[PDB]
Amino acid sequence: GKKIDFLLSVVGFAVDLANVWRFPYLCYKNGGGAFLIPYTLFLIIAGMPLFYMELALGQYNREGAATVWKICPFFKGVGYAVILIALYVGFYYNVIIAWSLYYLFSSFTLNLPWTDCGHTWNSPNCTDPKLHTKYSKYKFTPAAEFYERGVLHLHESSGIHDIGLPQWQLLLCLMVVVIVLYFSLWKGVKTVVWITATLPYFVLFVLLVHGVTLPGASNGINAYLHIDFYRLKEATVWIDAATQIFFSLGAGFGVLIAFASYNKFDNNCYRDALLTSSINCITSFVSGFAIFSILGYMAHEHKVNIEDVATEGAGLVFILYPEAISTLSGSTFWAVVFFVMLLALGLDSSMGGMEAVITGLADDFQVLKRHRKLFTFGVTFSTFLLALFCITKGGIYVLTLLDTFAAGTSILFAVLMEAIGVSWFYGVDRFSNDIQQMMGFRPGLYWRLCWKFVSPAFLLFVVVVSIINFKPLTYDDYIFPPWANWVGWGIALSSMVLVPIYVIYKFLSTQGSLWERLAYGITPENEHHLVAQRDIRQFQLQHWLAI
Amino acid sequence: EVQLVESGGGLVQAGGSLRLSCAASGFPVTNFEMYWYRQAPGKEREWVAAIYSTGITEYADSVKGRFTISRDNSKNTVYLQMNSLKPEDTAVYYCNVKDNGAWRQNYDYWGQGTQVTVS
Ligand SMILES: NC[C@H](O)c1ccc(O)c(O)c1
Ligand SMILES: [Cl-]
Repeated sequence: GKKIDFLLSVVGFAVDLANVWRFPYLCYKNGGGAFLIPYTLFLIIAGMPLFYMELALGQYNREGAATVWKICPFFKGVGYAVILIALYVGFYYNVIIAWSLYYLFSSFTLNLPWTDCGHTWNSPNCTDPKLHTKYSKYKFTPAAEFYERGVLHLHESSGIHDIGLPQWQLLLCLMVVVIVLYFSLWKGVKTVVWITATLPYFVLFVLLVHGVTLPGASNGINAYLHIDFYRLKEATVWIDAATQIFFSLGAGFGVLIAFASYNKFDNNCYRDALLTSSINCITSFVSGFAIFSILGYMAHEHKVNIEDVATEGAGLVFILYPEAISTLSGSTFWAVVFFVMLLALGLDSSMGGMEAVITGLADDFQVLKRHRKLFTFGVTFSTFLLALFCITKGGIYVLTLLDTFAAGTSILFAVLMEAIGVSWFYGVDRFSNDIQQMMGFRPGLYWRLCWKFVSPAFLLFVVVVSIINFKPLTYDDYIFPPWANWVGWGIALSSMVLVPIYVIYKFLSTQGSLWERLAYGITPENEHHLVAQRDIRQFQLQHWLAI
Repeated sequence: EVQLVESGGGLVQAGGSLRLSCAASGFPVTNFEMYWYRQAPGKEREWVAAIYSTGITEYADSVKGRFTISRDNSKNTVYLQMNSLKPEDTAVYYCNVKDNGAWRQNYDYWGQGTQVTVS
């Protein structure tokens, strides 16, 4: 029984709604196998290392994302930035949960709404394969039509300039999602696993085993296991891979720091990082393989090419997995199972992301610790109100903007600043001593080198290319207006600037000379007596040569 | 792993001074809340002093202005400098560790206790 509990905990932690919803369309958008190379490389060299770093930071300091920067006070803007990023991401994560809930409610029938045309939401162009412009998305399949017109009601929106009013069915589903979130978070800290640690893998295995047998699935498997190396010479695949690594692993959100701050101090964060990263890699490879088998099946059913058969946006799984369920026997049972799985995964991830904000901000302000019901209500209600934009008629455009900018360059920059503040200013040797205190072994050279040089360097590379090789935002054949790009960059900068803003604020608020202020800002808050003694390690070269 | 070993107790004349030590192990006293309790003979456990992860110290009204709680993060030791010891201060002084904050409630380790007797 205890072994089963450990297995469930580790595999449930490894699996995120990102792995099952977001990875498929970044994988499809970037050709598949070509996406898996930068993704695996980034996992190894920055994601597992920084996942480990965040776990150890939270578990050693017993703090959330913001207050963990008592070890280097100048870097608390980083914690504030990751909290803001987590809030932004919750503004559209719960809308994907609301889509899952809508699809589950729609799954309680013997005639699934996405199998045929002839519904009230179907356009005259709906083409039922059972009874095309090359560089264009199909959009006329029964599943694509169900999603876009009967779920999103996107046909009633011309663009992000005309998003319309919140669709009321999605409004009720979002209300249910956020009420469940509140009452799952209001009386205690986030830290069901017989659903969120077993159903994702059973569903993934069923999809893989069934899809490999679908007609045309071989073509999708060949497209997936085909590396288009020309894609690897552009920055899009690398940026997408780095962002997906940090999105699925939970770094750059304060989620890992807050989660670990509630762990036992002697818990093995190294084994946790290894298990989570290995399972993330395996469930991403298998998730891509299954979604590309389905895509190769739809390219054969719809007689369209794989690169044009489905969306490259957020709702790709809400077309692909309904398409796979339709081919399964007892498709209603499988629809319910899949959308219960999606709802559970999303609710778990959203509770973790909300606890990131709640813990990070209640650790910083202790008045908030005495009011968890009220502060949790504030967070959930704000998230609901600002997610109301992504359940409008043109809410897919708002969701695309957010899924591009809330945690993109901003999340990469936040994890880069975390890595720098921990491994250069606090000291990677000091951090290794902390990890030895927790676990009894000191981190190896691979981890310290990654923390100090490799993960920071690759993160800086992706951050720079994300800015200089930025591509204007589009949703399928829809090109967002330029002001939408400026708004998205404003959303990214809103968290990115908290770092320098907090550095300036901390410098100006501190008293003393310039060097006294610098020493107080780089020394841990519990060692500030050393500043008066002129005993700052960061003012010596041996500190910065440390590895 | 979490081990608290109190020391520094013993006989002391009324109005004297004693410094208790709590050699903590298995955790950093800097990131955890450290408490001092005392169980007088025939009474219940009375909370005496608390130093929090931030270094903020709280004292019971019965010891305010007399007992001082401090910690040595380098030594991972918590001290209780007890001054002007009244005969009523005789008790077994226990050192307690709690996790940082009210939402972290999985640490409540105690020491064996150090006996303080004021004659
Ligand atoms: N995978 C993203 C992560 O689980 C997450 C971060 C912040 C959130 O507000 C959220 O809902 C989820
Ligand atoms: Cl992923």
